[PDB]
Amino acid sequence: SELDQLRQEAEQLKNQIRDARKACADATLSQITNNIDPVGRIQMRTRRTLRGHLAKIYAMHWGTDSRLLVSASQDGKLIIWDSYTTNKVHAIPLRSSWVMTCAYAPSGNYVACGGLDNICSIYNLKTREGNVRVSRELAGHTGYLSCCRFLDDNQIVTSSGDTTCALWDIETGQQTTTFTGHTGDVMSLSLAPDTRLFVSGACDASAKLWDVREGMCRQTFTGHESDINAICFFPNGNAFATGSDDATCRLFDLRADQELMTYSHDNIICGITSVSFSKSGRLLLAGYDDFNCNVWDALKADRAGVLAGHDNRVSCLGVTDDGMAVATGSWDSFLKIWN
Amino acid sequence: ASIAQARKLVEQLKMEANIDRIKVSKAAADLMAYCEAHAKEDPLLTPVPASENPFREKKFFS
Amino acid sequence: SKKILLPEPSIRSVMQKYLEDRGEVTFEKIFSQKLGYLLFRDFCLNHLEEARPLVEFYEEIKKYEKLETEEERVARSREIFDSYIMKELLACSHPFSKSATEHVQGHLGKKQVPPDLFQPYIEEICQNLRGDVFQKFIESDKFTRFCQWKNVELNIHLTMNDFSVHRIIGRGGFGEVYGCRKADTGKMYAMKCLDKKRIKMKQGETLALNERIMLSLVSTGDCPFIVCMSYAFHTPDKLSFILDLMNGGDLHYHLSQHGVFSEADMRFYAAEIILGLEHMHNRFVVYRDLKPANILLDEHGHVRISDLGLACDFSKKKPHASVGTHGYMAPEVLQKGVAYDSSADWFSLGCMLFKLLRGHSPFRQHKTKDKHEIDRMTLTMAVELPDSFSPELRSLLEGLLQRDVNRRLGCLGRGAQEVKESPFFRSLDWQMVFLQKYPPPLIPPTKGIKLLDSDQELYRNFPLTISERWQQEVAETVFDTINAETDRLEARKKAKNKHEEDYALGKDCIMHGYMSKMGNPFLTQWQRRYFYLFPNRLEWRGEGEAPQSLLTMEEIQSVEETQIKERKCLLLKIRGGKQFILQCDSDPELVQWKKELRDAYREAQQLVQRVPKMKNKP
Ligand SMILES: CC1=C(C(=O)Nc2ccc3[nH]ncc3c2)[C@H](c2ccc(F)c(C(=O)NCc3nccc4ccccc34)c2)NC(=O)N1
Ligand SMILES: [Mg+2]
Repeated sequence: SELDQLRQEAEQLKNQIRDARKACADATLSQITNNIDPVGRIQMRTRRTLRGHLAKIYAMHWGTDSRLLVSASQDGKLIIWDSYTTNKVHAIPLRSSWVMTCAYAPSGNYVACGGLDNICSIYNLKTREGNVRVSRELAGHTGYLSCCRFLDDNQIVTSSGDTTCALWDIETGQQTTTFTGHTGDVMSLSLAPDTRLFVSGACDASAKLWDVREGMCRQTFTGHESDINAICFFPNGNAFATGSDDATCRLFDLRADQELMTYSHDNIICGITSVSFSKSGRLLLAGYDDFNCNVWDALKADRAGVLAGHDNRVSCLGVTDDGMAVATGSWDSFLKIWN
Repeated sequence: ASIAQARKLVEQLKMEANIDRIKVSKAAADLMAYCEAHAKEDPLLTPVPASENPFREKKFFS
Repeated sequence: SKKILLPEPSIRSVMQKYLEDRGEVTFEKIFSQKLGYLLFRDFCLNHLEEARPLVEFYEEIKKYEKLETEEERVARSREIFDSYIMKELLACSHPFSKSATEHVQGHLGKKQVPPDLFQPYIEEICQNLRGDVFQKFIESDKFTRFCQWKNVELNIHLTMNDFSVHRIIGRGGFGEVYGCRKADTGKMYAMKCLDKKRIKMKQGETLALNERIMLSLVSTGDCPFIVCMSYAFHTPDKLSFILDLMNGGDLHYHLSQHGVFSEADMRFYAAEIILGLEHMHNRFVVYRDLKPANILLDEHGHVRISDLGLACDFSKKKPHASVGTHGYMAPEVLQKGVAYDSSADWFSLGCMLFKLLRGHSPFRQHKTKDKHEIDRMTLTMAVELPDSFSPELRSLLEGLLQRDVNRRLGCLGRGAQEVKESPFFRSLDWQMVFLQKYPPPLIPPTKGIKLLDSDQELYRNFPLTISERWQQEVAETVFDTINAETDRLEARKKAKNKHEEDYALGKDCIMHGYMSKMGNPFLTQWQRRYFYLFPNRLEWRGEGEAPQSLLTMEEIQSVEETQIKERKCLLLKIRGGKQFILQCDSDPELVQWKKELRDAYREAQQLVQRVPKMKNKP
């Protein structure tokens, strides 16, 4: 019958695609880097604290100027902070309480946010009277907005519990492209640096690679045992790390189409919530659910450092485009900055 | 359930199968490469002292 | 202290949900309440030119139904027609069905003006006022004022301390009645105080709990001829009724002082009493105790029926028991297992009236103080009547004192209407009887018993307020005044903040309003904060500050009603064994916050649970 051949074919295609990869497994990344010098211990200290959110922090994002960032909280607000000075440039009260994500358009001029409202809302940062108007409410998704990132001031890519991601013309609020493919709520997404690709991690325990302009999935990496809460590109654009509920991080190379390295220990059982590389990509920072960020050596995979500080889950983090600092939000209602 | 679904999936898997892969060792090498090439310009790795670091003991900002 | 203070308009957020919860915000429900009507009316006439003329008309129509004559009517009906129907037809802004408009036009030119001439118009005005005009009224702040008065009403708890009590003006086995002013609004009332102790010792818990239920049945409708109830309440030793004030004393006393009454004088009392019965009888209540001591005078001489302890409700099951005063009870009353309805009062009306003409009950002869003597004389003996009586007076008494129900005037299928058209009353015009226009004939001037909490349960659902009464009491005294004084006290503060921005707008806020959380109980610390309930969090603030604290729905484990200083509070149990307590400024606030916080956290907790990023992972 018709399906049973198509099911037959998909099975014997996955088997084929498995072997294609096993054919490139001549070496481990571990072997290949067995020769280089450790990074030693990385001690980072808390240069700033950002207090102001009245409840859990769920997400944050640096402005490209490595100075400003936006946070989003259970307290139904976006704050934009001057990280240098702890100065709330804007508090922004939202229209739904249930926010989950936020983004800072690379230009400085808009921020976006969204959550269980199922809408991405663009806030304009200086209008006529330099007030903070809402500019659009990109409605179209049929599930909670889980992450979103601006390409520029006119386009934005979102991800959702409706198992899809999507591309939007901000100007007309049009859902330009949609990326079906995932079979589980989509959780984090990350834009390639050239911005013609992006990856997404989801609850089906897979990450996918997508072509912005073609609207198709190029590749699918698997092998996490559980939900994938977060994801981030290696700065060169060829590999990305994912963090899972299964207590590991994993580096995947695009070009070898596979996993390269697993970051984990027996001591660690708590799930991962966010990831980000340092500038050179040598350091993989991951936020865990035991209130620590662990710092990892990407190339060797030994735990090089810990950013202990917060008293509850670390919900989110990021490194600044210039490489100076790491930000970290938590359920304890603070952000903290670290060199 | 649906015929056109099974079809679209297979087309995907074909797409995914026909890409040019590369030896793990090559890609791994290329990463390590990048990581050296820029360890010079990465403040979390090579500690750049307080004068250039906007956070440490500073207070002079726009 | 002792006058009414209205809550602040902030109260609108809370009450409006409290009422929406009860289908209480219809046009239909608000229009039918005195205070509602009043506020609604202000709105239309003064604030909304689109509907002014619609109500003006409604009222000009209203007054026309009170007009006494057909020459006063045809005169008015032209003016009304000319002024509110006609002129609008000529400019084509008369939005009413032509079946309604010609139903009127037809009768005017054919000179037939019953008081129900404009009845299809009322109807249609109400259709026009419902919903759309009604909408702008909810949005209007007259509806703010409505919620304010409504909050007061729904928070009425009375004690003996809300009235100044005066002279004792009533006595019975089980308590006494005092006259009194209600400080609140200045109104004079009677206060009946039954003592529970005297009740238990004499076993009369039923025959007192009854008196209340009965007063409920009757006290709507504003009867000029019954002693009605505006409130009941209690304290531990006493039950208490607030009743219409009658300080003329009863007929049983006035009989002795005046001696017998003429027919003409007696006619008056009988007239009022009838109407009094009528009212009761339409509400399916037999009085039963009807006699001179149960009829009181006011200061002017007009009378009313009082003490409805023996009155019962035949609306469901008719009575068979021999319960009334010996000498006035009918035949069918006397024989046990023999049922009876309203029929019974008419016989007693009979006997009572003999008594006002004659000195004694018809059956109480030989000064007999023995009961079984009358028992039997009433059932057996047909009744003989002084030939000093006029014959139409006979015609009446004969009809009333019929031992056969099927032959008794009052009982023959039209209730009271028959009695009124006895030839004894041919000289009277009952519209005038009912407006009390006829001049009245007479114008006046130890225990060792214990009380178990098993007995306070007996008197549990006793406290009561008749809303229609309260709103009237208010309407006719302080309502206009208090609205003014408030209008000023609010207009100060709004003009003055010029802090204007409103924090709940533009958001997903469920509800907001005042409450006082508890700090350190040992310091009787209650901070009074403004709260905002959002679907996931409960924020609150003090002054000159947006909310700087909060409590999240997901950390709340249970919400319970708990008394602290017997002053009922909300106790929230928090996740980390912690506790959070709130006192709100009125019964209905509590009820609503308890509902909404309960619904809020129940949902949020269940929704969060289904989101990986927000859910917990034990
Ligand atoms: C009309 C009336 C009485 C009376 O005066 N009642 C009264 C009521 C309303 C008023 N408004 N303004 C004045 C005024 C007066 C008086 C009276 C005044 C106060 C009382 F407590 C009782 C009384 O207790 N009656 C007996 C009784 N009352 C209630 C429940 C009972 C239950 C069992 C047995 C007897 C019961 C009786 N004696 C009486 O024969 N009839
Ligand atoms: Mg009987």
